[PDB]
Amino acid sequence: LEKFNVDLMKKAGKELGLSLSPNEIGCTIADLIQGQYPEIDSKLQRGDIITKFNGDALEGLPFQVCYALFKGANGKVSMEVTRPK
Amino acid sequence: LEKFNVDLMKKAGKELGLSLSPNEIGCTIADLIQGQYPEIDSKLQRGDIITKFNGDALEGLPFQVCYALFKGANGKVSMEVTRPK
Amino acid sequence: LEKFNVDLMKKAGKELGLSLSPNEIGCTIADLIQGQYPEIDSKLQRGDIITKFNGDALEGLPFQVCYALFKGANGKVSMEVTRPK
Amino acid sequence: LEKFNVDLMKKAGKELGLSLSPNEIGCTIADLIQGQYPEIDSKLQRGDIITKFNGDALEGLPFQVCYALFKGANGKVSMEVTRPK
Repeated sequence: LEKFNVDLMKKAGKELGLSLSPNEIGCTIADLIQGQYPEIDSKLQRGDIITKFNGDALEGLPFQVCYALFKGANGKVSMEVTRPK
Repeated sequence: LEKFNVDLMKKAGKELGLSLSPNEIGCTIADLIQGQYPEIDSKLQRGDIITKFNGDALEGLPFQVCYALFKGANGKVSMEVTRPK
Repeated sequence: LEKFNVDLMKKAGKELGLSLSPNEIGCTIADLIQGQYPEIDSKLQRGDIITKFNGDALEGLPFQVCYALFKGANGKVSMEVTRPK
Repeated sequence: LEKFNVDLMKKAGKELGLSLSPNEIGCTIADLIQGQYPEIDSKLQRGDIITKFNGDALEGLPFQVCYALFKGANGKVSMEVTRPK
């Protein structure tokens, strides 16, 4: 159960390229567009679960949060992630 | 200030047509499409703040929840609203 | 000097695919990703200038607005556009 | 409530590291990266509201301006800030 962090500087013109879906403990990465950020391409994989983003714990929040997690994202982007089996 | 509730039944393929933005106590209705739902044309206006959606209080949630508040919402939509003066 | 409107229902999972840059009277479409929305693919072209979005006139605003015009976009998306020569 | 100003000189390739969200009177600093700029480490905290940036008052501007407020900002960055209690 590897738990790690993903930290990057978001650029206004580059979307993170991540598609999420609700999960019991956060937001699962259901899909990922390769080539957006090196920090993502070097660490993240489908199935990994984002448990917190910029200080907010994502477990237990309305499921809609996952579908808009990165909307309005700017500057600092800090994620705590967990990878299932 | 006025506080009221809005309840409507979503029809498949008929979006609510509301565009929201973050507010201290919820999600402000920044823009709207006239003619989508009678319940909306009858009780909602730009500037109104949705404070609770389908049982979930919106104050305190990450601001981005306002960007996909209606995703996955089928059946009866229940909103609690506050209207400034 | 054709002036027209672009109206669509944004889907949480589909970005508009538009890249803007500052313009004297609004935000110019410097780049466009084909295949996102039919309303865009059937009307918009590079060089067209967005002069207003969801009730806000874009002329005279800080240039940064154009670089974040669609961040947080949800539900109703209504644009007024002008096409140069 | 406290009101103060923050002035710093951006260095090429060194992002400010601030992440903002919409606020009634400006752009709230939702998160931040410690160690980017001494001026930031010395006077800014989460919850502070940037009310004016490089001469532009932020209250009244489309809420999305908070999502790319620092793009194109090179040289001296000047901010007016309000801090709740």
